[PDB]
Amino acid sequence: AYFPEERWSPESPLQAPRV
Amino acid sequence: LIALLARNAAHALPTTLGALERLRHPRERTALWVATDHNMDNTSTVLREWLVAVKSLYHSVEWRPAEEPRSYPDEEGPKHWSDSRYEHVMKLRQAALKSARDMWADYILFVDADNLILNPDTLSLLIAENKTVVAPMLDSRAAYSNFWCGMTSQGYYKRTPAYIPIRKRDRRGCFAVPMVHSTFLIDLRKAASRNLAFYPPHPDYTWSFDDIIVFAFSCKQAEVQMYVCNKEEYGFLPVPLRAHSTLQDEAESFMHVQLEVMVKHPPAEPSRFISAPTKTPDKMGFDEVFMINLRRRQDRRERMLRALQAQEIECRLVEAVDGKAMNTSQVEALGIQMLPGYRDPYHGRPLTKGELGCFLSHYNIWKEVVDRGLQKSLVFEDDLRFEIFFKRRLMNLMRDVEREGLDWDLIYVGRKRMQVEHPEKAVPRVRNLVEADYSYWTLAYVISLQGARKLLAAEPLSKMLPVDEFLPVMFDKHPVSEYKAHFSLRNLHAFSVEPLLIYPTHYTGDDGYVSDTETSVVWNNEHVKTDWDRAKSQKMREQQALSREAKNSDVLQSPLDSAARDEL
Amino acid sequence: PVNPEKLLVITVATAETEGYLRFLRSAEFFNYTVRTLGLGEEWRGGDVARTVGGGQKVRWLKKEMEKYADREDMIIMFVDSYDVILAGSPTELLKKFVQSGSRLLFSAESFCWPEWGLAEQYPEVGTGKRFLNSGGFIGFATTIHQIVRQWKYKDDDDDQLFYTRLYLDPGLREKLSLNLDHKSRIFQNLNGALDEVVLKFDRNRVRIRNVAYDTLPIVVHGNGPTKLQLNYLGNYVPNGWTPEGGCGFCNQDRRTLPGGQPPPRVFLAVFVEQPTPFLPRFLQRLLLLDYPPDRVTLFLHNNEVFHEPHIADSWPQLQDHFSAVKLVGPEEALSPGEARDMAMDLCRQDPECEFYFSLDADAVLTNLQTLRILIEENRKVIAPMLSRHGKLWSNFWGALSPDEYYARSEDYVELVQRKRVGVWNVPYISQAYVIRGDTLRMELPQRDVFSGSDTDPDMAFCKSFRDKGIFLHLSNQHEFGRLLATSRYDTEHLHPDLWQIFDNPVDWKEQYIHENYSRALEGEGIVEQPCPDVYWFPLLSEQMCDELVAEMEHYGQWSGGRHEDSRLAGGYENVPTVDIHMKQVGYEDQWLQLLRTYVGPMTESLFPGYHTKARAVMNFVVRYRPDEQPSLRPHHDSSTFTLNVALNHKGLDYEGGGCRFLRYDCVISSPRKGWALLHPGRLTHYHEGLPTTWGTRYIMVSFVDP
Ligand SMILES: O=c1ccn([C@@H]2O[C@H](COP(=O)(O)OP(=O)(O)O[C@H]3O[C@H](CO)[C@H](O)[C@H](O)[C@H]3O)[C@@H](O)[C@H]2O)c(=O)[nH]1
Ligand SMILES: *[C@@H]1O[C@H](CO)[C@@H](O[C@@H]2O[C@H](CO)[C@@H](O)[C@H](O)[C@H]2NC(C)=O)[C@H](O)[C@H]1NC(C)=O
Ligand SMILES: O=c1ccn([C@@H]2O[C@H](COP(=O)(O)OP(=O)(O)O)[C@@H](O)[C@H]2O)c(=O)[nH]1
Ligand SMILES: O=c1ccn([C@@H]2O[C@H](COP(=O)(O)OP(=O)(O)O)[C@@H](O)[C@H]2O)c(=O)[nH]1
Ligand SMILES: *[C@@H]1O[C@H](CO)[C@@H](O)[C@H](O)[C@H]1NC(C)=O
Ligand SMILES: *[C@@H]1O[C@H](CO)[C@@H](O)[C@H](O)[C@H]1NC(C)=O
Ligand SMILES: O=C(O)CCC(=O)C(=O)O
Ligand SMILES: [Fe+2]
Ligand SMILES: [Mn+2]
Ligand SMILES: [Mn+2]
Ligand SMILES: [Mn+2]
Repeated sequence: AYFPEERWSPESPLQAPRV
Repeated sequence: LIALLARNAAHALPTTLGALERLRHPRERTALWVATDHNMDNTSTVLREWLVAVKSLYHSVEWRPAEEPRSYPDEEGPKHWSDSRYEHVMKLRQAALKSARDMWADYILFVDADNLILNPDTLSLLIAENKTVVAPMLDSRAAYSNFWCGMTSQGYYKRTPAYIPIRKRDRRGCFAVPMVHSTFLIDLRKAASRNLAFYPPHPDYTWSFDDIIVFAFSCKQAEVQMYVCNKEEYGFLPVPLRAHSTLQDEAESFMHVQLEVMVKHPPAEPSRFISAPTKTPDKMGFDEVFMINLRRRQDRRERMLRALQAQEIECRLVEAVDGKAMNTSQVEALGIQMLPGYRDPYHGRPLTKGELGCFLSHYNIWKEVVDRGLQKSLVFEDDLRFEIFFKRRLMNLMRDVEREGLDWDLIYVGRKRMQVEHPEKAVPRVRNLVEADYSYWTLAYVISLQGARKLLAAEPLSKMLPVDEFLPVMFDKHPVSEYKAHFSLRNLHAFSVEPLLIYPTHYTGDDGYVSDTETSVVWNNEHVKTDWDRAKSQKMREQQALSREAKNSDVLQSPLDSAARDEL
Repeated sequence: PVNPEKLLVITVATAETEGYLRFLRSAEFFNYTVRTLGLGEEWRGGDVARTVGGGQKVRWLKKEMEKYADREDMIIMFVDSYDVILAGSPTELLKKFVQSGSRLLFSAESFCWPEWGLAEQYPEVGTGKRFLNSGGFIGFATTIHQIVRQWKYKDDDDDQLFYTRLYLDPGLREKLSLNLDHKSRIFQNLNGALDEVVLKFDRNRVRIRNVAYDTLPIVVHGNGPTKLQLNYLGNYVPNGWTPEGGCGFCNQDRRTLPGGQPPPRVFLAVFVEQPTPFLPRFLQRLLLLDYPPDRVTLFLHNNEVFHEPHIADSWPQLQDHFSAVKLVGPEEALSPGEARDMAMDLCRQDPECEFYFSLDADAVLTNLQTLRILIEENRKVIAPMLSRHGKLWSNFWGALSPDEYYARSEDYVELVQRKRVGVWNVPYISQAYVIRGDTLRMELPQRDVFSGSDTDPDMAFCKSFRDKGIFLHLSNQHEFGRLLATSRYDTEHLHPDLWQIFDNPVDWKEQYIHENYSRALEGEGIVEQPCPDVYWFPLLSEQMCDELVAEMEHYGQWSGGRHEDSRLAGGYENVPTVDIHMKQVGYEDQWLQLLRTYVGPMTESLFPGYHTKARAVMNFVVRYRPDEQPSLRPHHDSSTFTLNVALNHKGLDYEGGGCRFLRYDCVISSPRKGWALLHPGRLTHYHEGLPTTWGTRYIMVSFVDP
């Protein structure tokens, strides 16, 4: 099988702070 | 949160727990999730003791003991990874992750029993990277580590050309990979980390049912990437064994990891709350064990004493014959005379003094073994790096050679083979033994009574030469026939072990290389101090120089010397 | 900071194939100034890469260089055009070249193609590539002129050996400062380094990366027998497909069919060479294509003696509909390859042949606008994507194995499940394609494309189409239909399609299940409750009712009538009727499957809080005739509830009645044809069927959940 990849995974947004 | 999964891990727990207790992180911002079950030994007792001692400092500790049963039904042995064992691991890890989410703690550090986290700043340096999943690169005794570089079709290892440059630290920085296992760290504050699941496979999962491939698929379908990076050294981990070994093999593997730690670092100290089950040494079934060390050199002997103690071996120690300091008045008292027509085979220098002292010590050891009449004895040096299962392999080999019976005199155990050519003959009806050849580096050798008597009868008082060039003369394998013509009898039958057991700690032109011999004054005069050879070293290593059709595959191998899993 | 306006990329391309256009698009994306040489002349060399060739390019470059022999402020790059795509920017290329320092960098490969004896003369290199390849080089104008002015040989002479001999001279190499790109820093060759290149996606562009040396090349050259890998790479690099931009050149160059003149003519071709399910439905759907019938000719090839009645029945409609229609029967003893060759020969020899739309009978075309879109795309060969229902089978291959058979590719699953949309480039397409006419006329003038070999016709066609240098595109933007499973097919039945509930569930549902069933299930009326706790919904269409009745009547052995029984373990019937249990005719398992699939969910929605498994034991068909046996006495049933489906029309074929409920004085007067009756039949429903006086009536019963 050819051309292994390195996908675009942009850092995910943070979660809203707990209260 | 720190999550541990222990099972048949009584041997390793003190050292790794002591290493993990010293992490540079506040003790009020940490929680524990120890969970043990299905064990044979008393891992539960020691884990409970450590918890009870340390429960006060940490925030909140969990504890899930499941002592009974003690084995899975449909398993061949403790190392057989049955499907039920996989399922149990999935459920336990998923429960740990779920209990880390309903508790409002970011990050979760999955550590297991055998991984030795040595660097106290591992946690902070992993936190300061700002990635979802990131795993430090842990060292090992082989190419094995805790990261992959490719999946073939259904989740199997594949060697990408970017592995050796990464593992050998030819590159640095954090590199995206399709697999990290053992020790890692998951961020619990990023939104994408809400879809990761250990146990329940994805609906699109069609591959095999291994436990570490299901998490890779979950990470890939959830659009996160797993990093692994090795900016500095972090720790060590032992290579997995086969699916039919016993617990003793695993204990020996961890002990070898412990030894491999010491060779370049201070010893891995155990914890304080729990203790170590101190062992009682044995004599290998030998008669004596000699270790020739200098009184001036004190750092070398301590690490060797620790290595011998950790391997449960005594040491009948002997001093040395200081020679950098011996003058002609006592040199000529014993008739020590430099061999007629001799020089350095690589340089041309006559002789030095470290070799004189080393030969004197070896001669005294030989005289002692002759006088007390020991059938066999083992002789050592000051710079050794034992291989895995050293004790047991040596016992088995010596038992085999003694049971079969032959005219053995000088079984070698550590040497250097410069005579790279077609292989050498293998002794019939014996295993792991090959006929001797040209070799320097008399690091260790098993002397016999008959061989020692023959060597003493050769009377090497009026012929002076280094021992590594001496021994090949007396069994008719030295290249030049002039030195052989200078001698009379060559009735020695030397042997060696093809899977060599002992290697030197430091090679020529490396860090921390200090040689008592070689760099010294000539056996005569007092104003010719040869320096340590930088360019004309000529003693680097016989391993890369042997990377050719050396073969030696006709030998019969013991049931040992076999390990490793998907990685090599 | 060298000026990017002093670069001049010059390539050689005698004709304008698709590879040259792809290179042109890639170059114009990053603002380069290309100049092509020899556009129009004849290729006076020989085989492209079989044994030798390529001596004309040096002569052309030498002739051209006379106009730049004095310019020093220009940098000249020479690259092959047919198998190269650029992946970098001119400023980056200039920076890397200046960092190299040399006045001439070649591309370094790992093989010595022309001559093997010169292997030991090359300077040693530790890790990087060692040898020299003439597929690309960059340097100043004066040095390039000095190198090229020495060419004096025959036009068919080889090219690489000349450069190698010139470079191997030590004095000349030191004088003109020659060098090689050892570590694949600018030029990357895909021969011998297929395991060191990985695609590296980004926000709005895609780039390749060399894992072995951690370098990002600028040009990619798929030299040697690795053109398919370059075709695979061309779908992404550099702006083909992006994570947030869909496709690149995948929606332009569209005819949109203007002019007012009737659309371009199309030569339809339909091939039937296997016993395929649901053939008459396909034939009746052929007339429903959205294209005027005065332009589309037809060529139907039937290769089975079993399919003769269907086509013979459907022939007049086709003969009336289309402009010109031609049939080839099975008696001609024609192999499939010969038939396909004859069809392509027919259209090719016809000057009016403007397209060619081959269509296998194992291809259900749900979309009725497929032809218009595929004509509008305007490519040489383009095929829709059809996939099997609930599987990963499709009509294309992602990659090719060394044995030239199927080999799984990396992104096959992504394309099959329509997670990526565009017009891809693939090495194999089948079962539907739209080949242009002029391509058949002036690019493939040969006749024997399918036959003439032991291999299967489809693989032979794709191989002969790839060898000429033509791309096989495949579009999966819309939904174009599905493939039918014809692996197993029992033909020893009156109506074999009834047993197809396990192989093709979807087509079975469309043909036999009542068209109003879905609406009734979703709850917009239809379902009626004429009497307390009895329901009335449609299940089966007219086709299934007629087909089942005819198949049962073919059996003939209408057992039943005696109080004692032999088909029952107990051996005694409470009340006898003339029936044919489904176990005797073999339709039991399919009927249980129908009950499990369709009746279940509706009876769950009708009665909330009830969970069913639709496990039944007794199910049969009864015949009510005034002569043999009258209606039944009042009774109960040994089941949780019963399903009562009629199988013919009231009044047209019989004059009788339905059911009468004693506990409610409820009478059912006119049951419909395909509608089903549902009612509990154990405790609170004491029913009794009405008698029939004229004709015969059929009913299907099934005591589900005993
Ligand atoms: O019932 C239990 C409870 C805990 N553990 C723990 O699981 C870990 C597995 O480590 P081993 O040293 O037994 O084994 P391996 O080196 O083969 O482990 C590696 O491979 C395994 C099989 O793939 C698992 O994936 C594991 O996570 C991975 O580190 C240890 O902490 C062990 O104590 C069990 O195995 N079984
Ligand atoms: C770690 O990475 C995250 C990315 O998810 C960073 O979050 C960014 O924070 C800045 C601060 O204003 C925002 O402007 C960005 O929009 C955030 N990124 C996203 C994707 O939303 C976070 O700042 C990083 N941590 C540190 C210490 O820099
Ligand atoms: O005065 C002395 C006494 C002993 N040794 C011996 O030298 C060995 C250690 O030297 P080293 O192994 O470092 O030299 P190498 O062989 O590694 O060059 C010890 O076993 C000592 O027995 C020595 O060189 N000088
Ligand atoms: O019919 C033709 C006409 C011209 N060329 C030219 O010949 C060069 C060499 O072809 P290829 O790049 O296909 O060669 P390989 O690198 O496989 O030797 C191409 O760049 C074109 O410029 C060709 O290959 N075929
Ligand atoms: C290079 O690209 C940009 C982007 O379209 C373009 O506007 C600019 O004019 C280009 N430069 C040249 C030399 O054409
Ligand atoms: C389905 O229901 C519609 C109601 O609008 C009706 O017109 C049609 O005839 C029904 N189909 C049948 C009875 O086959
Ligand atoms: O003929 C009918 O509709 C009633 C028959 C019936 O339900 C039965 O025979 O059990
Ligand atoms: Fe009934
Ligand atoms: Mn382990
Ligand atoms: Mn030493
Ligand atoms: Mn080319």
